[PDB]
This record gives sequence, C-alpha cells and structure tokens, in this order.
Amino acid sequence: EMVEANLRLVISIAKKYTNRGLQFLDLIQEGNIGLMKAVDKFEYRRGYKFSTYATWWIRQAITRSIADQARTIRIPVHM
DNA sequence: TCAGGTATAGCACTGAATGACAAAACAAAATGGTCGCCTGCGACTAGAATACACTGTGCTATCATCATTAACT
Repeated sequence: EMVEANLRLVISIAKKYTNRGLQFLDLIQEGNIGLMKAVDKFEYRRGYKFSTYATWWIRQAITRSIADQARTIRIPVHM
C-alpha cells in the first residue's frame, strides 16, 4: 500500500530528474527500489515527513545507477 | 763408375700436458611478504506527489493480408 501510494512521488522525482541516461524506465525502477529500501527502514517517530527521506534515498539510488550503469565501460562512483 | 758424406726419416725413453668427476659461487627466475590505493556498501530526517519526456516522418508508388460493415439469402 505504501509503495502504491508513493509511486506518484517516485514518478514526480523522475520527472524532476529528467535525464536521458539509459532510459526513463530504468530510472523509474531504480527509484522504486530506493523507495522500497527506504520503507524497509523508515519510522514515523522522527515526527518529520516521509517525502524528504524517500527523496534522499531515490536520489542516492539514481546517482549509484547513473555512476555504475548507463555507460559502456564501468566507472566507479568516486571517479 | 764405385764410394765418403751430409741431408732427411724412423726408433728408445721419462716426464710434463690433457680428461673426467665433483664442489663452491654468481646471476636469472619464480614464489612469498608487505605497503598504499581502488573499490563495495551504508547513511544524510524542513517540504518537495502523472508533467516531464517532448514531435518532425512530412501526404512517394503502388501491392498484397487481416477483421468490422452492409446486405443477399
């Protein structure tokens, strides 16, 4: 239920990060994976909004995916 | 023309030269110890919710294959 509710937030972040990269579908899948990984560790005791945490996790996932994938040769994240 | 002789070659003989085996030393190569960098993984808590991809081949020249429309039976 949380994933189905936040799919719209995921696609909104994807639209805010509209780069060609590999493909929009791969970026949406990476955002969904990041959303799931954030939900698996999220709690409401902080008294803040889940939107910021989910956005940070999706940004990290997209950065890792564009640093590793979306290229012929594999380039590390530090490079 | 026959013969003494000097030039040239074979023969008797100890002792120095030349073979075979083993050991010590140096250089080339593979294996192992060690240092610093590359890299794989996790976390950062104000709010951010289908609008950003975007289109552009252009309507050539016909030719043949598949379900819906209309109507004869």
